[PDB]
Amino acid sequence: PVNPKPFLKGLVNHRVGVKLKFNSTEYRGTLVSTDNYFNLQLNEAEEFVAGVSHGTLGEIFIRCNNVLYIREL
Amino acid sequence: ELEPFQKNFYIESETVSSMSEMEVEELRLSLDNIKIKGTGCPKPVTKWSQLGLSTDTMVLITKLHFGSLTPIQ
Amino acid sequence: RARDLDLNEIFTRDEQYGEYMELEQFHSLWLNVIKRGDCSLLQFLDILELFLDDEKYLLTPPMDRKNDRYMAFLLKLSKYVETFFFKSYALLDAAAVENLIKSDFEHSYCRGSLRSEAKGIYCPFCSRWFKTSSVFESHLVGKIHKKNESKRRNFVYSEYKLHRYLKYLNDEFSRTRSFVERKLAFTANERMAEMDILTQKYEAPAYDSTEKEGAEQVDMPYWLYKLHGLDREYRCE
Amino acid sequence: LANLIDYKLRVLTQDGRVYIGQLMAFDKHMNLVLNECIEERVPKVEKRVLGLTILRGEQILSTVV
Amino acid sequence: NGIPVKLLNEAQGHIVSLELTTGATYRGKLVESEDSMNVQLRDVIATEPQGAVTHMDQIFVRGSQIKFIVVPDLLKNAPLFK
Amino acid sequence: MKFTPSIVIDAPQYYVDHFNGKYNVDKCVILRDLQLETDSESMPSSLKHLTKPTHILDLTNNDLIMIPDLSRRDDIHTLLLGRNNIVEVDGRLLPMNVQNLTLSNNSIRRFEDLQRLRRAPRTLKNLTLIGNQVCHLANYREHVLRLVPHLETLDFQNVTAEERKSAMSF
Amino acid sequence: ELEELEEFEFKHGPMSLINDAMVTRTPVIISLRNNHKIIARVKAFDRHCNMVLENVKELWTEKKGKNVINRERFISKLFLRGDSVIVVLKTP
Amino acid sequence: MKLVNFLKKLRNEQVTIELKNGTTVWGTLQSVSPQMNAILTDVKLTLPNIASLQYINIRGNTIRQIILPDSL
Amino acid sequence: MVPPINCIFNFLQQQTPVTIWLFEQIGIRIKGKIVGFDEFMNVVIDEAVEIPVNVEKGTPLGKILLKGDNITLITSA
Amino acid sequence: IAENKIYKFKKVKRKRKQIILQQHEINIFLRDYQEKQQTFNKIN
Amino acid sequence: NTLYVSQLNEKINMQRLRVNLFLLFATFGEVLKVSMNFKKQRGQAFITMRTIDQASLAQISLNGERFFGKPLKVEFSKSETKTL
Amino acid sequence: VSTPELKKYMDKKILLNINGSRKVAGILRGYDIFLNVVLDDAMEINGEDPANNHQLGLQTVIRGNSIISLEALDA
RNA sequence: AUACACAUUUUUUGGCAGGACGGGAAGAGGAGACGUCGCGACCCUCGCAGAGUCGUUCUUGACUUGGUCGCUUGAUGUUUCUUCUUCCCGUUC
Repeated sequence: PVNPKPFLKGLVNHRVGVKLKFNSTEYRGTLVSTDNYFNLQLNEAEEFVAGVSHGTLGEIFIRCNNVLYIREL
Repeated sequence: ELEPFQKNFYIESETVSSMSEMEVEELRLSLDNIKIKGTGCPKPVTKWSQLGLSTDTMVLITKLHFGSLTPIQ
Repeated sequence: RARDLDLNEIFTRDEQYGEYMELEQFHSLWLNVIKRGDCSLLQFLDILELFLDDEKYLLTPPMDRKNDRYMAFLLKLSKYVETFFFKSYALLDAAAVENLIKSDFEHSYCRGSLRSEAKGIYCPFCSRWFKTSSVFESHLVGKIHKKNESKRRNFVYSEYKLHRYLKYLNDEFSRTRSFVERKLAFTANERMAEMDILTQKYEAPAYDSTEKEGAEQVDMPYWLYKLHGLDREYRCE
Repeated sequence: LANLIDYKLRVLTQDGRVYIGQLMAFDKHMNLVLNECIEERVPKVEKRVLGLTILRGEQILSTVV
Repeated sequence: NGIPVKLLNEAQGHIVSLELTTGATYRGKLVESEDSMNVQLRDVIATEPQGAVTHMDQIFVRGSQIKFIVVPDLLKNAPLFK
Repeated sequence: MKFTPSIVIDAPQYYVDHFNGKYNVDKCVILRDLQLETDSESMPSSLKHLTKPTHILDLTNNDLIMIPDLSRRDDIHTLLLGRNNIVEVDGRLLPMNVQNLTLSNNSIRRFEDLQRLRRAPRTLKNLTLIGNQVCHLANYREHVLRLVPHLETLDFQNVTAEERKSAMSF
Repeated sequence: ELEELEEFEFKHGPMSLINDAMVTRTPVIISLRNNHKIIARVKAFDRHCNMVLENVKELWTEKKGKNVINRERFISKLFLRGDSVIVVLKTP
Repeated sequence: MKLVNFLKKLRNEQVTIELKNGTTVWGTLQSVSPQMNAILTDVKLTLPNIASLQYINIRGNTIRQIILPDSL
Repeated sequence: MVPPINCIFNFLQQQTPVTIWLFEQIGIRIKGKIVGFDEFMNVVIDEAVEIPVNVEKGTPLGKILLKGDNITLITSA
Repeated sequence: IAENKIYKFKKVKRKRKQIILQQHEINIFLRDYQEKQQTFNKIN
Repeated sequence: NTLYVSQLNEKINMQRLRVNLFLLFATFGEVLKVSMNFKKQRGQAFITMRTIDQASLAQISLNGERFFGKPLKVEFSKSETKTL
Repeated sequence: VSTPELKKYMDKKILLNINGSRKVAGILRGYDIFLNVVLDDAMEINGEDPANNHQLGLQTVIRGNSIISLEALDA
């Protein structure tokens, strides 16, 4: 079975973007690491609010709980 | 397998840490010509309050020791 | 006569009945009036020190003295310092002090009390200097100074009070700053025990059941005794 | 919390409603059983007599004597 | 287990009133109460926050969804006074 | 003798029947926030140590002359004044939300003495004067209704629009 | 052994941002659920992202009867719950 | 380690707790439970006009943040 | 009369297009094929699309890991 | 001042809370006094 | 300690009846009863009193008192109240 | 972990009300410790008035954490 | 005298977004549902007991299971739509 954890491990070291439940914020950056509780670390992050670039944040941590989904870009 | 422990309890006060090296040399000469040997010696203090001791201790000391800190102190 | 008199309803625990004055709160508010966090408790106290000087708080202001947030803050703080002052020295005639300060304010402060050999005479209300006393006087009737003295009067006066009351409390200011540095240089256990002490001092009877009334002052053969046979106590029946 | 037992207590709910009643027992989740408990909403206005109630610790905000 | 859970298990067979996180009120005879507060209820009269009232035969609501219950005063005697 | 805080601290303090809360007043005498009964209260005073937690005040069986000297008490809803000698009422009473007043068996003589009860805004719903000389005077009921229409139940009788209108007619 | 693996996973995981923050005493900015933000230095952290923060400057956004204004205040010693954290950003 | 223990150290400390609901609390910590349930005395409380309360217990999960003295 | 995990497993094998109803969100729902899942009901969903109901449009997202907490109701289309 | 004496006898040092207390008590006392002095001036 | 009253205007709601009864009978002593158990009104209220002398005094002094239009009839209860 | 005593409800048509003011009707198939439910012949009752047969025989799954309450249509 | 309390039902979250004031009345250009608890009564109804039974002992353990009409201008939330003047009574300066 291909589990979310192996898919995500393969997604590490790749450009991703993560849409939070709020959808008020999306984050596009390289996926540095993710833990067993699925908190997210991204680098070079860029914030897309309402589909527009808000700014370039850089090395960023995302609380697992806020994550709606993650997609590869 | 020895138990690790803390030995550094010193927080250099801002007023002391602001002192330049020339200032520190001068302070040592003025304090009965204090001479040091060894690497990394912290700067001398000139007041009991630059040592971060509780008020109890402060009251107690003064009480315990009357007048200015000695050069050795 | 005063059986329901309670100091704890006048002094907070951090003030220790006049030992210290609690300025952390004002660091929160005052510090925020700057819209940043570059300001530490100690740097804030460093700011307050300006008001011990007769000219610094006027010519080297933390913020622009025409800023709203700033003037409001200064008001609140001033009020605090004054109430603290009279709170910690009940025995002195409050009205006397008040009137003294007010008269000093009217007769000197607003009359070109601040003078420089170079720039001349400074005005608290317009924040400008003046060549000679002549132009200074004919400026105190101008529409500008009328406007300002008519709008920023309360603030100027409050600033002044903060000044003189902080001067009268120099010993308490220093005492507290010291306290700050101490607590700051504590560890966890230390800070905790100290807090315990302040607390106990706060919630303790003003008179202990264990106080004094009328205690006025004026103005070898070590091995030999074992050898002797006292290793085993002997007895005659 | 054990000291508060049997007292009349005021709990504030998650929805802003205020409940008042005797605290008979608690548990780990902070589920409370309140005897002769009544509800006040706005401050008396909109007061109702509920009687014996359990409240869930997930909903409870705070309690006061 | 929780002492209030023990009471709520004593409440079985009685008529109770339930308010859920939505605010609807279900009054009726409690069949069964699990440890997780999941409750099975009979002959329920329901009053909505709008004021509308309905009748339903059997209802079972999740524990987590319940704001609070009111149980009869008969139980108040004992043995929770200890 | 006097109602003083030392007395305020330690009377039988508990919750009314009605679950109305309070904390009572008896070091040796007269009480407050519960059972102010039978300790010869001359003048009400020192209500401040009550410090607000009281729904009810059972003043009955004291020697109270008038009802003034009430600090601002938001919580007090019910006053049980029975078996005193209340001749007059203060006027600036205005303890907001005083819903119930029990003047039973006192010595209020005149209609005009009742006037101060009108000040009770819309909270004084229940008032009982029965046992006073003023009750005997003519058109007592109608004058109380026209004076304090806030009352919903007078002398444990309910107002009713009929005698409201008669009170308007006179 | 179990403790070791936990600390290690913490070290090479996403937490590495807050670990790095405490060791370098670097400022980080925290987007919270209150729509307030906290820029501060990390004194201590926890698995729940409970934190002790020093030199706190919180920025926020308020609406009035005219243009939106940002408001900010300084809190020197601030302890923070771990569920309020939406995001912790580490930046130069 | 566990910061909740760090809160357990905080008895007899005067603090201002902001809560997730926005409520401001000011008072002296009598104790905090490991749940971070905080019991305080001499509390002035501002709901989002201050109510003064002898004792207040708060459920830990509701606590947004607690502001400690800078002297700590 | 089958446990939901086995239901999801037959979605996995059949590779049917799946529509998820999210939590507290009527406006948008997500759709795509289930290539895998875990015990926390986090699902890798391929050729996923966001479907705002408010005729319906949507955004193609490609491969997605959707967290199980959002999941309200998993279906087939 | 130091020896805490007024003439010959050096008195026991008191703690701050008590000193302040008594100072506020003396404060209210002086208030009473000022009041009485006033009414007296208005009666004499 | 408990007095049984009857012959009262049942048209009064339960809570107002109880508050007026507690009010009226507080003049003789503390009333311990919080609420009418009988939940049937029609006068049949029981009033529980902490001391017995207050019960006797209330009985003798308030016989046939006009209360909500009707002269109340007061007697001693047949049994002791559960709270006593 | 406790298992909900839902056996009495098995193979009965039920009206589930779910968060977001959603309501579905269907025959109770399976359940688990988690209160997650399989519903056959599921029908969504939209807020308007119409209803859509989402899972006539294909069956749906509802997360127990989203299940507000469940009404038995049958006895 | 001798470990744990962040992965579905609870606590590590789906949350966020002379002047002014009140009241009461009148005169001119706030009202309609749908509920839930009250002032009166031409009415209903008519009485001492959480209730009802038993074993053993001077007091306990088991087993079963206000309602209606008005308001003659009572109080309260969902939910749609669109103030002035005069007189009286309270607070403040």
